[PDB]
Amino acid sequence: VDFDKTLTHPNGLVVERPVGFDARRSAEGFRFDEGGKLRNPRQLEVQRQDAPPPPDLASRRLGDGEARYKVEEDDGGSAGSEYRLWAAKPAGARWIVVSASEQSEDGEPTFALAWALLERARLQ
Amino acid sequence: TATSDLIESLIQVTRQEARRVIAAIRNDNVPDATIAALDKSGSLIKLFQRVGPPELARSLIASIAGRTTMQRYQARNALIRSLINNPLGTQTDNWIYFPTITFFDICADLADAAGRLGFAAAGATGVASQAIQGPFSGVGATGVNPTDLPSIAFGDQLKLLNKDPATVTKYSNPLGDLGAYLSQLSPQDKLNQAQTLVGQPISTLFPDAYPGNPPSRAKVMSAAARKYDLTPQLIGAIILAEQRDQTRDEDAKDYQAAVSIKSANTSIGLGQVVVSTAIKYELFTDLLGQPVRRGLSRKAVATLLASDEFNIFATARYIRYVANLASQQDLRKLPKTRGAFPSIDLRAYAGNPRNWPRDNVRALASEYTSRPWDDNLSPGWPMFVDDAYATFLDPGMRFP
Ligand SMILES: [Ca+2]
Ligand SMILES: [Ca+2]
Ligand SMILES: [Ca+2]
Repeated sequence: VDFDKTLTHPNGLVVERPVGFDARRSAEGFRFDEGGKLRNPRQLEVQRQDAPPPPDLASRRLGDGEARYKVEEDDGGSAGSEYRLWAAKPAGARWIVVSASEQSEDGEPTFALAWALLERARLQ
Repeated sequence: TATSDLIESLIQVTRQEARRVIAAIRNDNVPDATIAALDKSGSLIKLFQRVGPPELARSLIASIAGRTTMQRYQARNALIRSLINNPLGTQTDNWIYFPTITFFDICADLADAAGRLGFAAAGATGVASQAIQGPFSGVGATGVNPTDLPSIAFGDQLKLLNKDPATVTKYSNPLGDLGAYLSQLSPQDKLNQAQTLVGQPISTLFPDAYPGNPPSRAKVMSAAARKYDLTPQLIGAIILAEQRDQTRDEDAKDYQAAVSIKSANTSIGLGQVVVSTAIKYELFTDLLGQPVRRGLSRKAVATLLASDEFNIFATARYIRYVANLASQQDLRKLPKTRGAFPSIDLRAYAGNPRNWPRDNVRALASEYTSRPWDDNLSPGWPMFVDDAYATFLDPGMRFP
């Protein structure tokens, strides 16, 4: 499974920790770093955001709602290009934002875990 | 010459006759004079026309291009003339992305460079690993060229295209916990891997470009070290780390995806050099002249990354690039880098690795696997490469 421990931020953000990731609290959410000492660990952050996303981003279906997102790519190293996803979904009159990074030499990563994390998150 | 006379006497010939002629060209002490005689008599074009199939033609062409100097361009012209009714030439099998004249020119430039840089001469012979599965089963271990690997199954190609996790995993880096991978190996096991890696002949796509048998990887690494003010121990450490995190399957994917309809931007070969990065930084600069380089297709570049000498030189040139770049940075702007590697000495990078703090090796390792000097670090690659380095520092390890 993808997730274990339920985490709750004072700002009302609630989400489960990705299994095998170290969790720490950030300003408006949580940061997750893949555990151990890996070559190319996935890094994720999920936060409450009150301002709307920037306009005109690509959209996708997420659960019963939508999400707006953008992926960026840059030269990395022997483990491949660096990739970073930024995505936002509405939560009432506010938003929940996930950002995630990992390298890939095989094109854009699915970011399946980041999308699952964004879908799993809610505001209380 | 004796050789031109012998060749004219034998003038498709049989495989035996062809191997005889090629052997004669390769044993010739006066290659230029021989070519001049054959060019004058008009027999050179005939030689090029009568030596097939492509396997034999490649051996002949590589030998002639490599050994000629004063008569190289006349030889090239004779070859061109012989290709008028033979559009295919040497463009088959592993060499399908090299136009025949590009093959000639690559062999010429490579022979010249091996001479000039000091990696022409053979002397090691073996021995390669027989592994075909698991960590350290890529070309570094086995000497099996990625271009020689069987086509990936069609269905696997489709699942890879659609990013199917199980299939992607099968064809990707085999290691997760790097520390655990190393802790299961005895110091002797580690030395054995390093010696296997550097002691065996290069897996080269252009063997007849060399005056004799192909050189050891160690010889090529020493040459690259001299050229870029590195050490073969450092180049060796970077490559051994890559090759531990490599399988035969990954080699197959790396190359085949790069030359597929997708023109994938994979990391390929010994040092796991990324295709677009080899292009952007002209990483073959010291082995191939500008005309050849400006002519190379992307897929020709990927293919070259599968040839060990090109890959070793590209790897070393890139390491020197990363070090030079570091030497230009302001450590105050890299606080995470300083936190992880508190003894890092950025200026020291401009000079030879013998004088780098070990923290420099660790940091550069991070910035070889990932984007360099962005203050985002690989948590595990530095210790992994550093362990390989320590192995190469063993007194049992000797380079040319
Ligand atoms: Ca690899
Ligand atoms: Ca690769
Ligand atoms: Ca980096």
